[PDB]
Amino acid sequence: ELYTKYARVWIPDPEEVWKSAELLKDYKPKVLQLRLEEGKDLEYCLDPKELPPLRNPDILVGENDLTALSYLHEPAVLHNLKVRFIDSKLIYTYCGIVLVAINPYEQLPIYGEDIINAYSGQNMGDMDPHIFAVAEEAYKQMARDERNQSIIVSGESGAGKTVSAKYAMRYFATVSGSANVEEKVLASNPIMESIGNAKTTRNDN
Amino acid sequence: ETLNATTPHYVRCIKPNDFKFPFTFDEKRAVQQLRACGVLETIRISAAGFPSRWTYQEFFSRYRVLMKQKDVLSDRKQTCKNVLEKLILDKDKYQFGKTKIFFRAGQVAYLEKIRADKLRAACIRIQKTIRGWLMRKKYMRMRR
Amino acid sequence: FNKDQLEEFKEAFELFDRVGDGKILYSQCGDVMRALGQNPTNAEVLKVLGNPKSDELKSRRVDFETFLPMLQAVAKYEDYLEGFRVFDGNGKVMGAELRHVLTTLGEKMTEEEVETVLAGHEDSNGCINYEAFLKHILS
Amino acid sequence: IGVLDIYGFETFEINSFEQFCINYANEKLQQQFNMHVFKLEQEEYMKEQIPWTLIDFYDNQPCINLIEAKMG
Repeated sequence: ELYTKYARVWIPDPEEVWKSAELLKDYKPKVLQLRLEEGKDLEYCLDPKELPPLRNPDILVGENDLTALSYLHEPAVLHNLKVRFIDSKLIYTYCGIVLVAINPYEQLPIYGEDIINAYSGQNMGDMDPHIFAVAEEAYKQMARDERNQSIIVSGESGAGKTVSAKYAMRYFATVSGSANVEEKVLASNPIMESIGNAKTTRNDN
Repeated sequence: ETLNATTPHYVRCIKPNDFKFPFTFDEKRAVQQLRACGVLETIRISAAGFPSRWTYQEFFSRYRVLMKQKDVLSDRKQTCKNVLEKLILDKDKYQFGKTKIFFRAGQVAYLEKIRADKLRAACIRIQKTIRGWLMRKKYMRMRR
Repeated sequence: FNKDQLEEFKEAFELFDRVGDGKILYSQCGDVMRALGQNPTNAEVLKVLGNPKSDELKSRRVDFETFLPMLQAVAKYEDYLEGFRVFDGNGKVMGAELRHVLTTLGEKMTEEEVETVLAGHEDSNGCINYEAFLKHILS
Repeated sequence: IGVLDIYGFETFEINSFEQFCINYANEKLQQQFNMHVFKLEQEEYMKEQIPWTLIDFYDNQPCINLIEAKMG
């Protein structure tokens, strides 16, 4: 079976939601001899029934699309997002047709003008993910066919939905050839915040 | 009614830490946000299907390490259909598209693991042979 | 092994004896096995040695008589060729790729062993005729 | 081209009519998303000459009917 010595598994840990482990002896049908980083050695119960999530190989890890991963589960997704965000500072990622945007609180250069002209024309897979790539996929489908296009943004309001919309609109403005939609809409934002936003136990504004 | 008129495109936003730190990723908060954005359930729905797709040439390139020269053939598509049909027993796991192979979850990891095993054992055999041949020469040098 | 082979091997053993007590280290057992024409894996050497600990592997000394059954046990081409075509099948091998895989995969060797065996065998592009290199390392 | 800023699925130690309405809205949006993804994948399967009857569709209509249908 797929469980062997020198294989990696995810173990549940209450401090960090999953922890990596290596298997010290090959499994054969009720306990596993598990290595860790937190000490060399550990003995880990299996449960009446369960085997841990098996870890993807590192060619697939850090791919631009979560569905490139051969095993798909919460540990692989959480790890792959964490390594893209922490190591490469790639805040944008794909999952199926969804664009996952992980909000850095730090400001980035990547929104700068030239990249708008770099993404434009490029089919959605031909470039690494960025909000301009979805803005194009909409603008291109609008130009190609009759239909209007929609972009739908979800998450706790701190997460930066408004920043994503703002940059999508900058993409549209810069490709389309303008005047003063963007400045007016962002001027409207404080009004709609003041009359429509609220303070909730989990979240201010 | 307003959305149904229109073709959608989606963005999800996740808040990586509770305290606005510039790049700290808190896996508890990010797990909660990934559940609240339905990304994890979307991924569950995808993992049931064929999530993983490969173009026949890129497959052939990667698994030429596995492929035998007798298996190599004047039609790479037929070559890969044969090699894969041998390598993975249950046809339910995979499908042959016109230009892409489709795999259920794990099957590409299965191929990658058998590749790493074969390449490791072959590397061990060649390495031990070169180490023996050089040290055997040092043995003959000490004899001389 | 015949009496003549055992005598020649004992003489060789003493040539590898750097202390004069007629003994080698556990860590030398593998060296003697490969020097005597065997090609055991590191795993096979450690297995026939009984998975010795670092301390006794580096400082515990054994005479020829205890080593001998282990040498015997160790003692008792087309796969090698396909194995080399793995790392290419036009009869060449990248020098960079072979060096990387030999120093990073399997039972990793040092760069100096690879440089020693590879000296003069790679061309300007860095390609090795692996059938000739294989015959060379098996000779 | 129309850009929707909405709130996501929401749960607290205490959940109340506000959270119940937010969750019903998110159930509807998630249904639309699931149908759109299923349509695109059916088109890709018909494009690639696979039997499209294989692809499995996952439908939260029983929950929407629980919340909104008559005697919901």
